[PDB]
Amino acid sequence: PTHDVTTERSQRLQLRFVPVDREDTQYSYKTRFQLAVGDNRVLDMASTYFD
Amino acid sequence: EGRIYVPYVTARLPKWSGSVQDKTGSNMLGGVVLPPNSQAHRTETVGTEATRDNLHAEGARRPEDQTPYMILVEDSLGGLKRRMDLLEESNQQLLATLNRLRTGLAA
Repeated sequence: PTHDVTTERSQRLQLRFVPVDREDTQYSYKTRFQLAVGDNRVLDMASTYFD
Repeated sequence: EGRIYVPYVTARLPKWSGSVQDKTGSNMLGGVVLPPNSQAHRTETVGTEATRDNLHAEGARRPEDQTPYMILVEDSLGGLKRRMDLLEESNQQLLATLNRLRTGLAA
């Protein structure tokens, strides 16, 4: 197909998010991210992981 | 004895843990956090979350497991062992004595 499949405008394939808050406990580590899904986009969790 | 363990309907478990006793168990780095129960556990305490060594009556992280504490069947088991040891000691003494006597006589 040559239309209605891929976008022509610039757009990353895979984004990278940094912890907006992280707490290093004596026996646990917690971090919160602000996973933002830009408009006209669709994210499939399966493609996400913690580096 | 014909005693069928175990009749009592079972618990279903504690979940939140620390159920077992004198497991002893160890911390982090730590090591030696005392078997659930015992005085050390009752007292709210500070300084044990992130540091090794013993800050309790029992310690060093060298010796464990499942400390034989207070009195159970084990105390009887420990007590029984102690009694046996005492008996053995008594037996040794006797033997020695006998030997000595014999020697003397011969001379």
